[PDB]
Amino acid sequence: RFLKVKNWETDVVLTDTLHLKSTLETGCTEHICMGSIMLPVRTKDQLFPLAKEFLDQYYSSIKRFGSKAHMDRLEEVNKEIESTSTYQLKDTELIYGAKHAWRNASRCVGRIQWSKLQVFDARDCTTAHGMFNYICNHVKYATNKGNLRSAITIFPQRTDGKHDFRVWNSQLIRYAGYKQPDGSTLGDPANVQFTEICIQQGWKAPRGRFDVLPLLLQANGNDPELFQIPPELVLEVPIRHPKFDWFKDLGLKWYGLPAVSNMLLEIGGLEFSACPFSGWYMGTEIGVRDYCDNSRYNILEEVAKKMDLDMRKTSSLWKDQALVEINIAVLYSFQSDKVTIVDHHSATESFIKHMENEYRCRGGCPADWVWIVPPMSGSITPVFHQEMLNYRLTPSFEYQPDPWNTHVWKG
Amino acid sequence: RFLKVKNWETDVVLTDTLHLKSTLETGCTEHICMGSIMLPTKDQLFPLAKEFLDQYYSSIKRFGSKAHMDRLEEVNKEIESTSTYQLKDTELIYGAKHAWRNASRCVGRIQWSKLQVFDARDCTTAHGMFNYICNHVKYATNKGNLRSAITIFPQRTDGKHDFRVWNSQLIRYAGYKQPDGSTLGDPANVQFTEICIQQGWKAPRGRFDVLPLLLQANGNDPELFQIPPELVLEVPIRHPKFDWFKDLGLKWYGLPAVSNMLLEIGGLEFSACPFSGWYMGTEIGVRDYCDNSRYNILEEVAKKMDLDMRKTSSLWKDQALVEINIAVLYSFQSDKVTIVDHHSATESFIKHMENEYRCRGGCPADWVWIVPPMSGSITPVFHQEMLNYRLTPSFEYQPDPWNTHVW
Ligand code: HEM
Ligand code: HEM
Ligand SMILES: CNCCN(C)c1cc(F)cc(CCc2cc(C)cc(N)n2)c1
Ligand SMILES: CNCCN(C)c1cc(F)cc(CCc2cc(C)cc(N)n2)c1
Ligand SMILES: C[C@H](O)[C@H](O)[C@H]1CNc2nc(N)[nH]c(=O)c2N1
Ligand SMILES: C[C@H](O)[C@H](O)[C@H]1CNc2nc(N)[nH]c(=O)c2N1
Ligand SMILES: [Zn+2]
Repeated sequence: RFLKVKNWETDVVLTDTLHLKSTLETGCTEHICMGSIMLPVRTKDQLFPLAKEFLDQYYSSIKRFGSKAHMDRLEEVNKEIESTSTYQLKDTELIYGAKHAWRNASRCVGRIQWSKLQVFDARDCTTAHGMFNYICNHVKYATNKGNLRSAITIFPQRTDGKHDFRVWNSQLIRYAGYKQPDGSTLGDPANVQFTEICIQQGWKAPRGRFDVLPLLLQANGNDPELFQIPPELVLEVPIRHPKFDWFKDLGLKWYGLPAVSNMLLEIGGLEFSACPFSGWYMGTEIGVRDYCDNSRYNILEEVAKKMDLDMRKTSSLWKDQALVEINIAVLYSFQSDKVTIVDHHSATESFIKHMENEYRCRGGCPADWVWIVPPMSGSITPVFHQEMLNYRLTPSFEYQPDPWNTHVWKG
Repeated sequence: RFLKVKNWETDVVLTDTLHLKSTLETGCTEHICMGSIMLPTKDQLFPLAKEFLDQYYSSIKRFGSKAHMDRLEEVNKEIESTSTYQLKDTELIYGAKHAWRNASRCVGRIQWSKLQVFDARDCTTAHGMFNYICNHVKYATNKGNLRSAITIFPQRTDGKHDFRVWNSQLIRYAGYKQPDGSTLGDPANVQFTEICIQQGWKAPRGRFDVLPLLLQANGNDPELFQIPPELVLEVPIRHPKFDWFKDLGLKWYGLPAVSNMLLEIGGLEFSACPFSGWYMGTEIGVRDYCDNSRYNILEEVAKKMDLDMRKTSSLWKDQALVEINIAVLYSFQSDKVTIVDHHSATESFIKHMENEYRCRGGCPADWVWIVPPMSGSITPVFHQEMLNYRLTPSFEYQPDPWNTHVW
């Protein structure tokens, strides 16, 4: 069965056959749509189909489907599962897997870049100090003095679920938040809980508005340990505005390297619970969400006040006005310092091109509209007008519980 | 199967029980979400009637009463007999208000119960439809102090005698192709406009000509009527800061009034049920004015503002967008024509959603449509999880009549 999607701005219709390869479920039924819900130990049994299906895809992509090399590899993984109950990926398969999990990531607007991903294999890693070393090398390599490069670092896979590698940080670089006794928050409210764990674990917190958090690293199911990323490895951009000279006096900066460290990468049924990956920012992630969400830095009022907008009624659009100026400021600061960044016009347009190309070459492109459409100026971007089909392909990135919720402490 | 929704901005969690009364299907399955797709006999009729009368008599606390039973009884008699049935006024009104209450794409539902319902089931000809429509327009406009209304024409019978308003809205601007190959007026109406020309409208060929109504009674061929111009309240668009704004020559109409939808109540279908409320400013300033396939004035505005249009990354589009939208709200406000901004309207929808959770056990909502087309994440609805599902009574899409009308 074929499925059509239409662009209501251009009238282009595409046809999706790829959804036919979909495995995991959506959360939706014929009776309820769960499309705006934020979040909607494995045996030998389930594992062989999952391996087989992955290796069939791998071998197709390399035009070697059904070859002797293909059959020997199935054969080999098969024996390895039965006798050891898991199996090891070849390097080539890990690389292909990691790229595909990004390619398959339906909430990711930046997927046009999926095939240029630097894969760092850290499956020989055994300790938290070794993890720190790997993560430093990833940061320096991805940062590349501002000319950002996509990378991912892959730590050993889950075995019995009692020996998991985890990066406790949600991103490798992120600012501390501190709840004050008066109930206000200093720094980033989104990281208060994690900041507190760090403090409990022994971090001496500077207690400023922009303190880079220590890495908190768990190897092999052991208690996690703290490490401070060398500051010279943390590229930051002071935020100023091309026309408003008081803008710099707001005291804003952000880091250059967006690097998600809390997701789980699934490849042929194997689970990589620590697999930090990084790209570069779209400007609105910082300018709209990080700065202007109410539950984040929330600078809208102070910006609008300095701009002396009429703030007595919402229908002045003072919020919307301050919002644009802040986003101009973020993109200007990053460009001026030569740190890679993309605005939401350029990103979404590239994404529409990527998506059409995917339909032509691949039979589809799973996409989550709720997430792809940017958080300002929705309908003046070509994705707002694009119908999308959301389904789940593997390899994939998945959510996993926060480790402080599940970790069995040793002491 | 008892479902939670969370607001990620405020941590408020609501439990939804109402979805377990979902009738119709979503287009979604466990394998594929179709959340972003624009459009995904005697036997049938009696359950539909019963399910409807059950909620009605429940709403007035006479569930299981003699009057409830008698009524189910009577409607049963009438279906077996006449193969259809007729709503009591009281049912009709409850039905219409509930179709709006159930509209998962409508951000404006906090108003749902203050809807003035005009019963036009006695209407028989197109002139009659024109009269009813003019009264609806004048009533809802109310010299700028707008009031919600719907006017309900007779229900479908054998589908050969449908009433339909051919216009998509009661009030819209015409659309014409040039030798130029560009488009004069509103490109979204080019086709309807030529049906008007080809049915005989003398078009003035301007940028903002209010189209005529094309009314179809009892399955006959539709007829043209012009709305008395004095009933069409329009607003010249100026900016409170930019004096040149006014010379763009923009105006819009005060009355948003959708006329192409099918209203379904207890199985019965009202194929002509024009309804109206008042605009949220982004509809005109973001969609009408800035969509590429609409009036698409972003470029001209940014030019007048002398923004750097060299690089997408100056955000000149975003800048001109805010200004266009400030000007819509300002103009409507200045002329005292009811309008709501996206901040105000979404904040009110969150309040409604909470009332519905508390008093009804849920509120079907379509996030894709509820979040405004600008400044999404600065409105509280962006951070609100919504469950989308289909309750009846409902408004439904229906095929454009020119594709269906045997002339
Ligand atoms: C190259 C630059 C990239 C850009 C501009 C980009 C853009 C984005 C943005 C804006 C989001 C939504 C973020 C949010 O609002 O929370 C996102 C989601 C995501 N991206 Fe990217 N992305 C990039 C690279 C990558 C890379 C390298 C990967 C993995 C290798 C990746 C995988 C994902 C995934 C898995 C999600 C969804 C996360 C979830 O479900 O929460 N992206 N992308
Ligand atoms: C009081 C002012 C109202 C406001 C501000 C309002 C707001 C909106 C908006 C912004 C939309 C989406 C429209 C679009 O983007 O094309 C919408 C959809 C809708 N509203 Fe309203 N609404 C109002 C009154 C009404 C009334 C009176 C009814 C019916 C009695 C109604 C039923 C609907 C329906 C059925 C839809 C979605 C139709 C579709 O699937 O396209 N609304 N509402
Ligand atoms: C609940 N979701 C919030 C945290 N999270 C799990 C997350 C995951 C991503 F893959 C991506 C992001 C966004 C950060 C990011 C990550 C990358 C790799 C590129 C880019 N431009 N931005 C967040
Ligand atoms: C692409 N959209 C499909 C067009 N369409 C059928 C439509 C239906 C509505 F209920 C409402 C609207 C929007 C117009 C409107 C209608 C009403 C009644 C109030 C209001 N503020 N705005 C369109
Ligand atoms: C409730 C809702 O799904 C949630 O706010 C989503 C909406 N869309 C999003 N889109 C992006 N890219 N990132 C987000 O965090 C969210 N949050
Ligand atoms: C493809 C997508 O479903 C389509 O563009 C939708 C998006 N959200 C919308 N939201 C509203 N309120 N009105 C619309 O016309 C649309 N269009
Ligand atoms: Zn869905």
